[PDB]
Amino acid sequence: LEEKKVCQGTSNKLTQLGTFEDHFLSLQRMFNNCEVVLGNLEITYVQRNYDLSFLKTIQEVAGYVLIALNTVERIPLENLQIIRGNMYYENSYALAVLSNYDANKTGLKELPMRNLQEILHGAVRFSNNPALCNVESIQWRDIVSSDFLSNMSMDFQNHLGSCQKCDPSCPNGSCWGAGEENCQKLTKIICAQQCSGRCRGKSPSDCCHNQCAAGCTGPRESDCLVCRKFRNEATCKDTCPPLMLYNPTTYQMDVNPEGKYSFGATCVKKCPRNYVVTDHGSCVRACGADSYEMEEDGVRKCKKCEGPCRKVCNGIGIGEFKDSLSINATNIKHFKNCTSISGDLHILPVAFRGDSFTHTPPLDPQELDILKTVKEITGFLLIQAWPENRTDLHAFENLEIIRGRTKQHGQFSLAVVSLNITSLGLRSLKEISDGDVIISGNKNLCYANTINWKKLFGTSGQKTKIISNRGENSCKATGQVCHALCSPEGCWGPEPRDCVSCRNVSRGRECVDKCNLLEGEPREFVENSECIQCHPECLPQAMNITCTGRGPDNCIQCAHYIDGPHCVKTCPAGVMGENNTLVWKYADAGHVCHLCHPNCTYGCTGPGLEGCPT
Amino acid sequence: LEEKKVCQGTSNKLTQLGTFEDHFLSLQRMFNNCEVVLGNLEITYVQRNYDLSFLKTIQEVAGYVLIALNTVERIPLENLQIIRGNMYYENSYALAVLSNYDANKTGLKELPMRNLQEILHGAVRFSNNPALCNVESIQWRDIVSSDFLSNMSMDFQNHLGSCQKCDPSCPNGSCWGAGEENCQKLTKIICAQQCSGRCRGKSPSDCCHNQCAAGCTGPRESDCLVCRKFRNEATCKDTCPPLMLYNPTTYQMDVNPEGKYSFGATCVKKCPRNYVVTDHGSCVRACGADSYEMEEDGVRKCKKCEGPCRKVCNGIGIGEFKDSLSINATNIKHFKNCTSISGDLHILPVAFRGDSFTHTPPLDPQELDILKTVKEITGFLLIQAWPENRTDLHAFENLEIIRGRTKQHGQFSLAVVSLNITSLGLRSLKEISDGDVIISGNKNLCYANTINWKKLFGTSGQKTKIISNRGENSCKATGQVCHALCSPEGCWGPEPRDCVSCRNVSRGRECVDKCNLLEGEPREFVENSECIQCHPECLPQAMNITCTGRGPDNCIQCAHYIDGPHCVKTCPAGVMGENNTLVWKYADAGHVCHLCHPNCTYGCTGPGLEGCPT
Amino acid sequence: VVSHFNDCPDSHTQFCFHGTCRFLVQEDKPACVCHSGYVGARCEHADLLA
Amino acid sequence: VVSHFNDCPDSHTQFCFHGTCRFLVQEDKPACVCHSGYVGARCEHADLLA
Repeated sequence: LEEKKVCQGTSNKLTQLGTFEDHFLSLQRMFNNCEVVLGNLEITYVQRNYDLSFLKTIQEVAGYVLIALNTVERIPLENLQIIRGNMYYENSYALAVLSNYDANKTGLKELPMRNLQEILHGAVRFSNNPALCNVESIQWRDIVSSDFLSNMSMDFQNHLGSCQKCDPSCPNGSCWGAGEENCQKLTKIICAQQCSGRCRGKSPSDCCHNQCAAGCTGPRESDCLVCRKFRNEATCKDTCPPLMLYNPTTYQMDVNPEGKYSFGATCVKKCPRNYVVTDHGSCVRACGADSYEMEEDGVRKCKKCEGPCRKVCNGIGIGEFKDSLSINATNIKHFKNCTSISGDLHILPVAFRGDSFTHTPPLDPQELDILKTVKEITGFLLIQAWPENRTDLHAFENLEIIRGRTKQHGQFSLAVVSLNITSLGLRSLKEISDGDVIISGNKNLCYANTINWKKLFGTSGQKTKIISNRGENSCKATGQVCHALCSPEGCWGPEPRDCVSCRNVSRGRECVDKCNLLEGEPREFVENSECIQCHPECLPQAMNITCTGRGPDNCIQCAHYIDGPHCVKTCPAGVMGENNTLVWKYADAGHVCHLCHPNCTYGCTGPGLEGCPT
Repeated sequence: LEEKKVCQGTSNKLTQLGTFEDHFLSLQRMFNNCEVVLGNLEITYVQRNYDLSFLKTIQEVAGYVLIALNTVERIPLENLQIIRGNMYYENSYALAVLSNYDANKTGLKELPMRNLQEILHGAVRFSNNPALCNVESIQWRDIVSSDFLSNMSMDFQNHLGSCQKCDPSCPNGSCWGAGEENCQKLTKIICAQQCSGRCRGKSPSDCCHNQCAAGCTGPRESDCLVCRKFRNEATCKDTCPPLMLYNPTTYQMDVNPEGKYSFGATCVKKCPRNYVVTDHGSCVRACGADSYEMEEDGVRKCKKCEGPCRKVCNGIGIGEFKDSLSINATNIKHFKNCTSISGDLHILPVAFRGDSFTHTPPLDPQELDILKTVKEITGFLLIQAWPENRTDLHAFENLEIIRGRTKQHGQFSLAVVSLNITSLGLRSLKEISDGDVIISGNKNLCYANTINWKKLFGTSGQKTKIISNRGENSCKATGQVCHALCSPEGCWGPEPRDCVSCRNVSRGRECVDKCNLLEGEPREFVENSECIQCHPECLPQAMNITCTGRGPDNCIQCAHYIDGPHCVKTCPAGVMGENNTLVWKYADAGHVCHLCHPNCTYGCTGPGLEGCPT
Repeated sequence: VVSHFNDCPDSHTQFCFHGTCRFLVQEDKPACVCHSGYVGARCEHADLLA
Repeated sequence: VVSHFNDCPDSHTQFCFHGTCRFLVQEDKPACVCHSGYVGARCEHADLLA
């Protein structure tokens, strides 16, 4: 189908993930059955005699390509067509091939990237691999973009024996391997003199479209091999078709019958329901500093800010927190009073233990309470270390929505791994709009799967992974099942104030089985199954109820004077009225006060002027 | 130069404006010395032996082309290249050549449109015009579009075949009449299928850009003969480069360094001063009903309205009004409470007389007061009729602004011709944002050439035309020079209520001789030659002045009591204060207001408890 | 014989504001003859440009 | 036998979170060795897909 299988790539630079045959497994796990790498493509520490045959299906790399200290003889990356270079290794390059020999001058000899034809951004570095040969004559100005040819480093010193040749059926002995197919096919420095782009022949009759990125198979925009900027359903456009076009005839606007939303690198019909939709038509992650998000009739938009244009806080890995790992004790003050993290929160053990490499002093676990005002996170939440004295996620008792725009390892939106906390304790979570949920490795944590997680999610295809916690059959032993009040729905904790739906009534924010309807000072009512108390000055009766409403009127009788349908401790004795009069109101036997005579303004005990001494 | 001389184009289909030699003279007076017809090209009644050598400069016709009832030998339209076919003649055609023979077969001989290559819209019609030779052989599918060929109606039955058959040197026997050059230069049905647009040769090395309308000189987009949709500084774009580009990686938006505002048909870097700059950078006339106009920093925009918007009314000629010529008796009820006219305003003599043809009754002269709420006019204002017993423009009495986006005859904004009124009466017209003002034909109207219009236009390049109203001596003798108080600047009528400027002390909308300083009924003060009534609480000073400002703070002596800096009618007695504590004051010796005792809650008539009754 | 124009039928009378109607017969369509100083497809407007 | 590896210098000590540092010398850049169950250029994160 027209959806090439994608992967997430790696971001290890030179790190080895265990033993030589435990690194290759992690390599095989991520890159097997791949067609479009969305991240990077690291192939490092792949020792002799391993079968890297799964690479013959990769066709793009939307980052860089790093081939580190391998020893295998041949890497079958003979289908790579383009390296978009969205992220540079060493801040300069987008294809690095470094030191592919173990210790004694043997190892990687062949590397037949015969289809590689374009590198949209970044230079290329070869260095220090004295076994790779026949990549020594490739004209590197046909592949690299014409801008970066000043920043390319190349060092070919294949001084290990010799190797085969490549016949003169290819341009001036420029070959990628040894054979007929493994030799370069130029498309940029053989073109005609009237096509500013790629080509497929030494003629103006077959110059390619302006939007083809590696070389066309036809002289149109629907025949490009790899699209350069966008992709409008098998047509490599330049900008997605707008929603409203100008009208030169009438100086007005119109509506495009075919207008799509710009979702990242493709023209989609409608933005995903958890992305900010601007007016132009664009799935923005978090719109401008001025505007502020606000839910429309089923979708999210954002409008301008009037008066106070409140601050927004960037998460980790973006903004001024570009190369920060956790919320360490040098950027926690920047979260002083946030209510929405326009990003994603990483908490790692380096936050507490404190680092020495990048001069970062340790954290005070009391400072972690500043997060108690956060109300929603647009990206994801990755918790990896908590104060051990703590028994629950206390700093997040107000978290309400995890949007799930940025994700961890491209899959997870809520990760709680390897923690020492007895109960999860997010007693205000409502919706995890997108992503997955992993909660594993908590050696003593009971309440993880009692919650019906299938109703916090809001998008089809969301799974949950909850293993290796404290076994359920042990929570039953030590008497740790949640309270008898919480409905059979879930319980974020043992306390009654931590349920998800109180079975009968909820006094404030804690579950109870019966409001006080006859006894107890707070004689309340069960409106909306929430015990709500009334005016204290209402008469308490042991047989009948006290009140049926917050207003001081619904009460049967009153503990003090009554003024018509409403009663209060004392009836008017100098209150303000209408037309600038001091309204006074004298009492009666049954406490039914009556308005005083308009003469006297001091006191009132009898009807009219019978309570006006001098 | 960088721009081409533009005509304006006629719109009278088959009308003969006078006699044969006044028609031609009015024709020559327009299409002389220009190269682009922004409107329509109409050539009718050009009887034999009149020279048409002034048509050889026209290169484009942004409307239709009608050529009827001529008898001249040759209509030299050699240099015409494209007919954008925006409008249409008879609802179908964009080039009509019909009935070009007087009565004796001395018809139109040769129409050598040898450069006419592309007709962007509409079909073509030739009918009933003998003596026209060799145009019957042109292949029209090379010219008309591929979806308008089902409407082309053309018959050729030239009796007097005495005319030269063309050379064989041009394709398929398709010539325009004579000579080696009048032979069709095909550019569309000879391109190889590799080409998308039009070409300049059969080889696939000749395709022109997609925006080349007629043809091309080179293979790029900067070589088009004439652009198809837009024109970005000698580069025929298709949509103006947007102001903000969508970053495909970080899902955000970035400011385009080369963005331009799309003003009509040319990408400009700044909208005109009287055009509302929409959000996504496109100079537009009037935006959608969901929005409403608003000004800021001297430019205009329009934003969303709170809930339902107000009412804005389309002018005459725009939108639903296309059958209408003026505000006839029918459509006048649609202008109920329009505070603006997003359109035009034509008042023709037919409105008051009664249009028998298009089944509408005569207008009641009193009904022309519905237009007293109109405060601005986006387009122009054309008045040619009035209930000639009212000697002023009594309807447009509070009118304030004429934007003049659309103009009459492409040059005029305010047009008051052929009236029987005595004074203008537009005593509130403050600015004419764009256009030119004409006031002629008014047989008895004197107070017009007294207003210095130069301070009403704002935008330079505007000229009035005020001619043949009344010889100043013909009303100087009857004293019809306006009042001696309308200060030297201008004058709209004979009353003080009409002067535009104002001397010594104006009283709002009226000029006066002096201020009510010292005497008068209301005390006043002077600032910027305007007097505002002193606060009612300042004492009438029969000696010196009374106040130095509007507020009671600038009085020389308060009439009643004095609560600190302010002059009050009665010291406060119930005003909200701090900590929800009321405020009661009293008047002492010098009528000064001082606070009560914190205790005295019923107020007090004296200091402390020794003042409130107890 | 010299017949391209005839009198205006009794349904397009008062159809021409500032001119006199005349019904050219070739295409059965009326055509005003505006007086000196009025343009428009129906002798509607006053020519403000000369 | 050229080492191609030598002990991590005393400037990137404690630079590796969940692994052991080491200095591959050929290109003058350090490189962690993550334990089983930790990914990241600096052995920072935990491979949640495990």
